[PDB]
Amino acid sequence: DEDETTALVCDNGSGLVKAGFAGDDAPRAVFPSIVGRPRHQGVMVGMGQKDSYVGDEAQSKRGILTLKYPIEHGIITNWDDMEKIWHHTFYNELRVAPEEHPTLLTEAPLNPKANREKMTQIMFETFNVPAMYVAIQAVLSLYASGRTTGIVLDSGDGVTHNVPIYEGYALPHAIMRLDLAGRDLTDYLMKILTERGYSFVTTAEREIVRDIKEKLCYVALDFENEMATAASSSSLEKSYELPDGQVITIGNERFRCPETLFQPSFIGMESAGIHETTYNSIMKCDIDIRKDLYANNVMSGGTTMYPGIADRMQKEITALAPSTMKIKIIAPPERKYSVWIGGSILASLSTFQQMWITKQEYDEAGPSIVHRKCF
Amino acid sequence: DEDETTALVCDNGSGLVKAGFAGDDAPRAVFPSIVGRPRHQGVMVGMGQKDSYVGDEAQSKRGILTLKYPIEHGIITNWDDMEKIWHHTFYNELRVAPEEHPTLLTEAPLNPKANREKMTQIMFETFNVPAMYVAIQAVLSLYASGRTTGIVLDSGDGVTHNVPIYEGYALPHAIMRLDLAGRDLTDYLMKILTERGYSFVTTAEREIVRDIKEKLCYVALDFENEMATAASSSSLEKSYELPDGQVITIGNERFRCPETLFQPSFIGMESAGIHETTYNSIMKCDIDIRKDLYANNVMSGGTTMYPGIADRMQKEITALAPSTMKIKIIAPPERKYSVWIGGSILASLSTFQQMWITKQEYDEAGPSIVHRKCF
Amino acid sequence: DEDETTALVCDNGSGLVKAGFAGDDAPRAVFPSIVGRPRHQGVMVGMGQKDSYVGDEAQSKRGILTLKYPIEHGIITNWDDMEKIWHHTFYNELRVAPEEHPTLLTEAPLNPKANREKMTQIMFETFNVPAMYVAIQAVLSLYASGRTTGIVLDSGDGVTHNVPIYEGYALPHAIMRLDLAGRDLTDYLMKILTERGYSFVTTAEREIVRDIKEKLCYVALDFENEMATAASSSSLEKSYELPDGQVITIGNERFRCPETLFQPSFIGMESAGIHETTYNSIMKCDIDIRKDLYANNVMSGGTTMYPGIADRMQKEITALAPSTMKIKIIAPPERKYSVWIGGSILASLSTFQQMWITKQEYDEAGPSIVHRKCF
Amino acid sequence: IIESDLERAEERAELSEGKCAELEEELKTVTNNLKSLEAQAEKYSQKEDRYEEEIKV
Repeated sequence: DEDETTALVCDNGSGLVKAGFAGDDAPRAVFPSIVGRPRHQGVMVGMGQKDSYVGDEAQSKRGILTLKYPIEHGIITNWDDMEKIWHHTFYNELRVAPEEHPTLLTEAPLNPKANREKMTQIMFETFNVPAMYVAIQAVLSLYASGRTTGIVLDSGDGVTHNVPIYEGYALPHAIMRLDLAGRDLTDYLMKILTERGYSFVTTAEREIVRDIKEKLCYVALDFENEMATAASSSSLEKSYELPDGQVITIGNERFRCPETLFQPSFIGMESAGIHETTYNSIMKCDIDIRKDLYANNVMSGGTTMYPGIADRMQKEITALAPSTMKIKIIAPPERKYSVWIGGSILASLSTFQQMWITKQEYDEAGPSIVHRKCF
Repeated sequence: DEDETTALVCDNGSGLVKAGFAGDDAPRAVFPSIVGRPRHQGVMVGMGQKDSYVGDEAQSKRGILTLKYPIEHGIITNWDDMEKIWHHTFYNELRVAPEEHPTLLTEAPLNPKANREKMTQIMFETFNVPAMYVAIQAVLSLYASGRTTGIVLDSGDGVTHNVPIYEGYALPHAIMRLDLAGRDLTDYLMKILTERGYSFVTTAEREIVRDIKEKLCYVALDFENEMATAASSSSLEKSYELPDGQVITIGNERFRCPETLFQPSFIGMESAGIHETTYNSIMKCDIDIRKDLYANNVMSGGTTMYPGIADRMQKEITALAPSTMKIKIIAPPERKYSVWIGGSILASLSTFQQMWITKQEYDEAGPSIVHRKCF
Repeated sequence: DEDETTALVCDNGSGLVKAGFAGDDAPRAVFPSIVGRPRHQGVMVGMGQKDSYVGDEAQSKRGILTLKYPIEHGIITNWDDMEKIWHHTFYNELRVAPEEHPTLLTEAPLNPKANREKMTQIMFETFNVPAMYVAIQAVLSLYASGRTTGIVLDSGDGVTHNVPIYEGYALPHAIMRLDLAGRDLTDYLMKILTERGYSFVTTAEREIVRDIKEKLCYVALDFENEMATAASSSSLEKSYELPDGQVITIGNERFRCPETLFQPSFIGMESAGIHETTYNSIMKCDIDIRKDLYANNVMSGGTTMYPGIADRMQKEITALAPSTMKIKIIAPPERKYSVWIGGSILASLSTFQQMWITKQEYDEAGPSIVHRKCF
Repeated sequence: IIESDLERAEERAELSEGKCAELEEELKTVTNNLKSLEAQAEKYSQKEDRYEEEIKV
C-alpha cells in the first residue's frame, strides 16, 4: 500500500517482531514471535479451526493453544514458524508485497552465521525481495539514539550482546556475549510466584507471568534496601488481575526477578552480570577509548524500561570505574523500539544505498554473500 | 516403649502418610492422608459414631463416609485435618508423644512456602515438639537409593518434582516440575473404565478405582507393541473383583492409563511427559555435569511401581540423549517407601544434628524460620 | 620421597604448572594453574565438599565449580590461590616440605618486578625455603635446547616475550614484548566456533574450547593456501568429542585460531605478529650478533607444538631477512616442557650454587633482593 | 446498550487508567529524576563552587 519502493524493516526477536516500513519512526505493529497450535480434540462440527495460529492470532485464541517461539536467544531455529510470522506480517497487517521493496532485518553481531545466511535466503527465495541487508543491533540502537560511540546493552528478551562501538567502529575484543535475558527472568518469576501460592506452568500461565513482569516489576536502584523493605511490609506489594477474576499480589518478587540481570546466579547462570559485562566492555578497550565509552553507556531493547535501571547501571559502573571519568547512561524514550528505528534510519541513509545485497548479487554469490556484504 | 529419644519421621504426601521413628527400618504404620465424615442420618442411638474418622479409620468405615484429602499437589491446605492425622499417627500407632521427640516432615522445594510453615507450626504449637525439620523429598530419595548425584523423578500422588542434584548440590533452575501425578492417573482410569461400561463417581467407587489401578496397571517398556497385542486379544485382560462381587476387567487400558506419564495430554496437561522433564533437567545443567546425570536417573516414590517403567524410561531418555553416552536408571525395591527411608537416614545422621530447628528458635523467630533454616 | 635436598623446580605459567626436582629429566607432576570454587547451594547433608579445589582437583570436580586462573598475562595477582597451588604441589605430589630444599621459580625479565619479589617472598615467608632463585625462562630454554646463543620464541598462554641471547648475555633492547598469547587465541576460537553454531561461554565450556585448541589446531606453513583449501574442501575438517556425547566439527577455525599469532588484529591487538617480532629481535642486535641469532632461532614453551610453526617462522624470518644468510629453527621434542628442564639444569649447575639467595640474605635485605641477586 | 457503553466507558476507564498509571510511572520516573536532578543540580552548584574554589585556590 506504499507509494514508494521504500525498504521494509523487521526486527525479529525472541519476544516480538517489530515491523513497518523504512522512513517511519515506529513499526506499524508488533507481531509476537509466536505460532500456536491447538492442544485439544475438537467436538463440534463446522467450527472452522486451523492447525496453527500466528502472532496476534496465537495469543487471541491461546486459551486452548500451546504457544511456542521459533527464536532461541536471538537465533531462529524454527524456520517454518518464522515463514508464517513473516508472511502474516507482510500479507495481512503491514499490507506489504516484499517483491517490490528492499528488506532490512536485524541481528546480534555475535550470533551464528547460520541465522544471517538463512534470513538472507528466505527473503530472496521465499519472499522474492529485490534486495537485502541484515544489520547489527548495537548499530541500530546507536543510530536511533543519535550516537556513534558507546556500549550497547540490550538486556532483551533473548540475548544481551554487550558491544562497545567507538567512532562507528567495533571493538570486538571487548565484547561480552551473555546468555541472560527476559525469557530467563520470566522463568525465575514463575518459580518465586509458586513460593507465594500461585503456580504458573502452562501457556496461558506463562503469558500471564510475562504480563505481570511487564506491568509490576522493577530492578531497584538499591536491591538490598528494597529487599529488606519489601520482605518486611505489605506497603511494597502491587496487585495484578488474573483473567478469571482472581488476583495475585507480589512483594519482593517484584524486584527479585529483574535483579537476576545484575545477579545471574539467581537462575544458575555463571555470569558477571549486566553491569559488569558493560563495565568490562569499557575496560577492555584502549585507554584513550575508555573515557568515551564511560560517558556513553547506551541502552537498547526492553528491560531498560525497568524503574531504577538507568540510575542503577550508571551507579554500578561508577562503582567499578576509575575516578575522574564521568559515567553516563543514554536512555532515550526510543527504548524497546530503538533497534527497529535504527533499521528505518539505516535503510534510508544515502551512505547505505550501496550496502544492500541485490537479488542479482545474491543469485550469483550464493547465501554466504551475507558474510561479505552485511557483517 | 522406645529405647531412644529419637526423631520421628512422617512422609505426608497427597496420597498416603508413611510414619515411624528415625533410625528404624521403615514406617510403623502407613495411613491414607484421609479424614472421613458421615453423609447419612443416624437412626439407632448409642452406636458410638465419630464426627470424623482418620487414616485407616476413614477407610474402614468408608461405606457411609465422604473421604477428603487435607493435602493436594504436595501441599497441606487443611491444617486442622493434618493435626488430626498426626495425633492419631503419633499416639495410636507409633505410641509416641512428639512433645519429647524432634519431628521430620517432607515437601518438594517448589511447593508454596505455606506448606513448610504450617507443617512446622502444627508440630510446634499443637504438639509442642522440641524440634522440627522440613526435608526435601528428592534428598531423601537419594539417600535411600545410594546416590548423591542424579535426577530425582519422584512421580508422586499429586505432583512430579524432577530435580537434578550433583555431588550433593542442587541445580534448582533445572527443576522441571510437572502437574501430573498418580491421583490424575486414577481419575483418567475412572473415565476410561466408564467407556468400558463401569462408571465410578462416589468416594467408595473412587477408592476402588485407585485400588484397581495399583493392582492391574503397568506401563510397558514399549506401549506400541504392547497395544498391538492388547488391543487384538482378550488374553491381555486382567480381572479385578469389586467389593460387591462384580467383576471388572481392563485390556489395553491397563497400560494406556499409566502411559499418561509419557502422554500428559491424556488428562489435558500441556506436557510431553516425565522423560522429557528428566531430559531437560539434564540439559539445563553444565556439560561436565550432564554425563553423571545421564548415568544416574533415579526413580523414587509410587507410580514407579508399574512393570516396564525402568526400561520405558531408559528407552525414552536414550531416545532424546546424545549417542555414545550411557543412560542409566536406578529403581530400587525401596520404591514408594524410599522417601520415608531417606527421612530416617537424614534425621539420624550426626551431620544433621545442627540442621534441626529447636523449639526455642521457633518461639523466638515464629514459623517463617522454617523458610530460612531448613533449605 | 626424594633422596637428596636438591632444588625444587616449578615453572608456574598462566596455563599449566610443571613441578619436579632439580637434576631430573621431567616434572613429576603437572597441574593447571587453577583454583576452583562451588557456585551452587548444597542440598544434601553430610556430603563433605570442599570450599575450594586446587590444580587437578579443580578440574576433576569442575562440573559445579567456577574455575579461576591466579595468573593474568604472566603476573600472579591472586596469591591466595597460588599458595594453595604451591602447597599442594609440594606437600601432596612432590612429597616435600620446602623448608628442607632450595626452590627455583621462573619469569620473563619484563614481567613487573613485583611478581619476582613476591615469588621470592612466598617461598621464604610461607614455605620457609632455605634458599631462592627466580630464573629467566629464556635462560632455561637455551640450556634445555643445548644453546648459549639464539632467539627465544616463547609465546605462551599469557604473553609473548621474544628475547635474543648471545654467548649467554641478553640483548634487552631487542626484546619485543607482546600482549599476544594462547588465552587470546582461545578467545578467538570461542568466537569463531560460535559462528559455526557452537556457543561456549561457561567454565566447563571455556575449558572445552581450550582443549579443542590443544588437540585440533595447527598453523600450516602457508596460510593463504591452507585458507583457500579449507574454504574449498571438507578434507581439512576435524571432529572433537565433548563430555556429554556432543560432537563438534571444525573447519578453518582449526588454523584461524593459531593464525592470530601472525594476525593479532583477530583479538584486537596492535601487532604485526610473532614473526615480525622474532625478526626484529634479531634486527635490533649488532650485525656480528645477528648471524648467530639467525642460525639459532630456538622455540620453547608451548604453542610451538602447532605443526607448520617451525617452518612458517623460518620462512617468514627468511623472507624478512637479507639474502645469503642462513636462517634456522630449533624446535626440539622437549617442547612445552623444556623450560622446566632448563630449570633443573640451572638449579643443579656448580657455577650456579652461589646464585641462590639464602633465608638470611633475604631477611636482611628484604623482598627487593631478587632484583639484585636473580635478575 | 448502556452496558455496551459501560464496557466501553469502563474500557475508557481502563485505557485512561492505563494512561493514568503510565503517566504516574512516568511521573514518578521523571519526578525521581527530578529529585535526583535536584540533588544533582545542587551537588552540581556545589561542584560549581568546589571547582570554582579549585580555580580560586
